[PDB]
Amino acid sequence: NGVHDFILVRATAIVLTLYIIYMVGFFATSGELTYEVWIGFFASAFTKVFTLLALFSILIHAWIGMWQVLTDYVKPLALRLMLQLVIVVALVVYVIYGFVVVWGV
Amino acid sequence: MRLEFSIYRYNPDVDDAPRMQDYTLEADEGRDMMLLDALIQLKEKDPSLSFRRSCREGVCGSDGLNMNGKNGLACITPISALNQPGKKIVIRPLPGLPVIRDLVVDMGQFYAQYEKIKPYLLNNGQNPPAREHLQMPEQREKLDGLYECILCACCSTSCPSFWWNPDKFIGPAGLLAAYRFLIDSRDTETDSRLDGLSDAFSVFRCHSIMNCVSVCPKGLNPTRAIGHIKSMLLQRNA
Amino acid sequence: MKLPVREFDAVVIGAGGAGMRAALQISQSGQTCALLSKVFPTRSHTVSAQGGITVALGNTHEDNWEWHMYDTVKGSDYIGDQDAIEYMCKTGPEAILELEHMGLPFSRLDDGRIYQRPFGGQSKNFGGEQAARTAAAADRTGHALLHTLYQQNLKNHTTIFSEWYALDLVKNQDGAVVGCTALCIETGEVVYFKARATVLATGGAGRIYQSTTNAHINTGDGVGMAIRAGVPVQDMEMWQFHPTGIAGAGVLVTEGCRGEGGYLLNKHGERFMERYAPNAKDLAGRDVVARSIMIEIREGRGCDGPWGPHAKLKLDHLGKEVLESRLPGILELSRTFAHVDPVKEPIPVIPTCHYMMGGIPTKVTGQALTVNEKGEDVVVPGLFAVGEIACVSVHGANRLGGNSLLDLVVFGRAAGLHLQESIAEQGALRDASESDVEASLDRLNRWNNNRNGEDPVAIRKALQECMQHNFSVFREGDAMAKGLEQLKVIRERLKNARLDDTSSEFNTQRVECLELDNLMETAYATAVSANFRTESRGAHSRFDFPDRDDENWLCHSLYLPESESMTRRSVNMEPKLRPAFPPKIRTY
Amino acid sequence: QRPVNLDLQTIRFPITAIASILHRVSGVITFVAVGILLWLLGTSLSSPEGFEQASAIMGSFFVKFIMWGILTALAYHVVVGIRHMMMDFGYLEETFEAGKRSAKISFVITVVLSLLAGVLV
Ligand SMILES: *Cc1cc2c(cc1C)nc1c(=O)[nH]c(=O)nc-1n2C[C@H](O)[C@H](O)[C@H](O)COP(=O)(O)OP(=O)(O)OC[C@H]1O[C@@H](n2cnc3c(N)ncnc32)[C@H](O)[C@@H]1O
Ligand code: HEM
Ligand SMILES: O=C([O-])[C@H](O)C=C([O-])O
Ligand code: SF4
Ligand code: F3S
Ligand code: FES
Ligand code: NA
Repeated sequence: NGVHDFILVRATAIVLTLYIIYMVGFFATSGELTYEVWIGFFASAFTKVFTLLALFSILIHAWIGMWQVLTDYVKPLALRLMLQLVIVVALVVYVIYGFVVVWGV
Repeated sequence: MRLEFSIYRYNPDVDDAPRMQDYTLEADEGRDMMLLDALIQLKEKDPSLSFRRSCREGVCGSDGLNMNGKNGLACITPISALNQPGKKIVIRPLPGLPVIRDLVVDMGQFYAQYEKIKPYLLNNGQNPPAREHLQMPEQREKLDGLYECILCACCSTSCPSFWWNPDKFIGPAGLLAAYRFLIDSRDTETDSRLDGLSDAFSVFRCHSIMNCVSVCPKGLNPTRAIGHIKSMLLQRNA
Repeated sequence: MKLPVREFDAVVIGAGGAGMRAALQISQSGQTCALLSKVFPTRSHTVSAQGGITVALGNTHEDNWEWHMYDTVKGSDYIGDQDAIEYMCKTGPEAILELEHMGLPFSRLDDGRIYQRPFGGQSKNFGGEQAARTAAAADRTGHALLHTLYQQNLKNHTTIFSEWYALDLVKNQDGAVVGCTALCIETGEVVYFKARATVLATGGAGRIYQSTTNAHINTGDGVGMAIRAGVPVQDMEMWQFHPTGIAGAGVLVTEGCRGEGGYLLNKHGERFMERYAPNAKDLAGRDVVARSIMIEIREGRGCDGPWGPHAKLKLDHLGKEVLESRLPGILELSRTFAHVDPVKEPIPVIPTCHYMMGGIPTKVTGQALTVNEKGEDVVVPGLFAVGEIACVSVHGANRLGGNSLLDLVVFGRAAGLHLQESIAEQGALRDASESDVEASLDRLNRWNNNRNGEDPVAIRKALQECMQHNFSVFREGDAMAKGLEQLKVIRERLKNARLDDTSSEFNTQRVECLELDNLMETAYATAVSANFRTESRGAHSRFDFPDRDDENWLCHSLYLPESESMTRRSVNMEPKLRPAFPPKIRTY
Repeated sequence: QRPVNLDLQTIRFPITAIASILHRVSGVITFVAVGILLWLLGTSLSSPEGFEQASAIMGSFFVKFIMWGILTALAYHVVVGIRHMMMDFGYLEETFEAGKRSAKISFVITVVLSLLAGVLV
């Protein structure tokens, strides 16, 4: 139902805001962007967890969001289902690829 | 002093698709009139011009039009507020609704969504009052801002969400009305009503665009009302 | 039959206050019912009502329905039928409480009960101290009332034929009314609505004047239809001019302005109402306040300005807080149409044509009446009327503020409450023949065929001008006999008037032309009647006969449409639960 | 069958309305952006030499522009979303005045961040 969606969207957004504050933080205070300072930031448990947490957030936030857009603009049932399939698969890919990238560094 | 208009015309027995048409009106320089006055005059010059009107005092909701790109009532929009150097005054039907003929729209879906929220008091009869239901000025005040709506359709037909799902999204007009019975102290079905608005389209298609507020000729505020409904929905389903 | 037929137990023509209440009640009494309306129901004139409903609720102070019955009889100038007025006042409280249970959003006293305001013609103890018995929702009461009745008609699943225009009644070979033909505005289709009961509920006709408080749609359609069907109309000369319409605009400001403590000033700043009506002052009977204002003007004590000749109605002393809460509606109306802020400066007002006291003569049951060749009443079978189109008569020669809405609800309800008995009483009615239905379309066929005739725009303006100058607040023999001549001429022009929109999809010209025929029949009967009554009573004011004449005119006037002649009808003076109030001298 | 007036060109859109159609647009963009950003991130972590190449990819002016836009869309979505959520928690009033006023303050905060994003590139 809709109450559920409303809350999930807004909850994920609060998580994602903190993550952007975190990432904006690192960037705007690390000058010289050496391969070394980069990989060390991204090897830290704190950075790994927060990023996977953020990817799950995007899985949920973006899916609800995209569903709303689609159900406003795409009338024909078949075409809309197809687009939702593509979108969800894309989103799952994102989280899986995140899992391949960071649990590999 | 001359006034010029570009007015939407359509007649299914005569016109291929809808078209604009230029109109001139020799208007009294000194006095200021209302758009409805102009419209009425144009009809003596062109009898075939169809548009709704009744109370001519902004109470009935008959004559909602999109005037210079924005919705309003003809009977209380002064010519002075539309007229600009070297431009025609542009008048077209409320947006989103089927056009029946010229400036007359099919208000069907507008009413259908109104009927959907069950716009009547629902009191389960328990603890009947001796005479009238007793309602304290405190409680009665909560209807102020809601009951005054004239069902003119300006707001709903200026809402994008309503355009795209005119039969799933209730619409500013409808939700204003829904709240009007959600907080009426004499209504006892609040819970039952809210369980009917918990889906993904009825209330939540509203994105706070606020067109509803700016166009309302009775200065009501559906945005706020909708907000109160969301509160109630969270309070209850979360 | 070569025209579609839709059959119902009852066809109610009009979805205003009285139409919606009757429909609602007919429906809940098990019968089927079609509700026709030329506008979407909530756009009926009723929506525009402001002041409230007058009724002995006894909320602001202990009240008594006889006190209210008193005020009304006296207000009517003693030609209100007293049995009907008694039914109305006595039934009222209960009938209004009903609306509150329907959710009508009334305003509230501190203790929770319905708010009542003082209003013109309201006194405790049969002419004593000033009363406050008008129940209200701010000054939007009509809006509140109509929408509530609409909602209730939704809840109740009434069949509503929105935006159908009734053309004319259908009579069977026995002369009984058996439904009406009606034009669907959207598609142009024309249909015969067949009924055992046809309830006229079409409201007033202020648009026969040049300046009125009425909506554009008040064209006395019911009056036209009744006359054309050979059914008499009654007391047509009684037209109530509301003392306070906005000067130059005609849009009404409520009598609730004086009920909350506003008063009238002239150019000299004097509060002239204390002289004209020492007791009730600015809350005297409406006909009296209307003439007072006109005397002030007519001897150069009125004001002028952009609005033209007028009296000033001062409210500013009530304060922003009171004004915005009790009378917000007129705040907007005044700022819009007078460019005057009532919180800071008085409203320019002038008496404006407001309400039609006359109409189709009916019993309390709603059944319409006619007279036989011996002058006696007989019921018109299959025909009923409620609301402003009716002349019950509870208002005689001057209506009290707040009594109209009460009327709508009480008699609408009563018409439904008594419809089943009325139908059994009138017996089965013979079928309309196919040429019976044909005849109803005569008037419409004319317009459709007439391309080259006269401009109806011109005819209408001539008509309103004639009524404005010759049949306004004050009248005289000469004016009225000349007015009437001009009308005959105007009416000839109309029989040759042309329809310039040939089309069938939402053709508003055709409607307004059909409306014009009704403006005519109404204006005409008003004129013949005002010539006929050689006395002054209530609203009707003749210089040449300045006196109320109870010896010859204590009765109703009746316009006989086939002979185009006049006659009288008794005023009822036999109530059931108290004794009559005898006619005495009426001053405020 | 019947015609309707929905000619977007003939209709006034207030700022609150523009603010919102932008918010939806910025979200759809950001959805596509995450995939682009992810692929870039994956490159810059897979080896010392992948990173060198990612540094080189960032050097291209054409990429720097795309990147700035992506970051401007995200900035906008984030800011205006907070505005939305602040109305949802009663921190921002739901009057048409306060709607316009917050929409403008959003645009300013966004331009400011859009420049800081430019610099950071
Ligand atoms: C004009 C006016 C009157 C008024 C008032 C304010 C204004 C601006 N405020 C009042 C108040 O506060 N208290 C009060 O007691 N009276 C007040 N009045 C008088 C009162 O409102 C009216 O007399 C009352 O509204 C009468 O109601 P009624 O039901 O009798 O008439 P209506 O409301 O106008 O509805 C008429 C319906 O009939 C339909 N119609 C008319 N002709 C046709 C045809 N040709 N075919 C099909 N339908 C028809 C209309 O469509 C409408 O539904
Ligand atoms: C970074 C990845 C993000 C993606 C891919 C994304 C995508 C989307 C999409 C496609 C929508 C649908 C918009 C609509 O319904 O018109 C949306 C809505 C929304 N976004 Fe995001 N978004 C992201 C991050 C954020 C963040 C960090 C916030 C912080 C508040 C946010 C706030 C919102 C809000 C509040 C809504 C719903 C508002 C409404 O329904 O009108 N988003 N998002
Ligand atoms: O003055 C009013 O509010 C209204 O005009 C009242 C009646 O009775 O008609
Ligand atoms: S809320 Fe306002 S704009 Fe909307 S239907 Fe009512 S009067 Fe019209
Ligand atoms: S104009 Fe439309 S989107 Fe919601 S706040 Fe409004 S109903
Ligand atoms: S005519 Fe009734 S509001 Fe415009
Ligand atoms: Na009457």
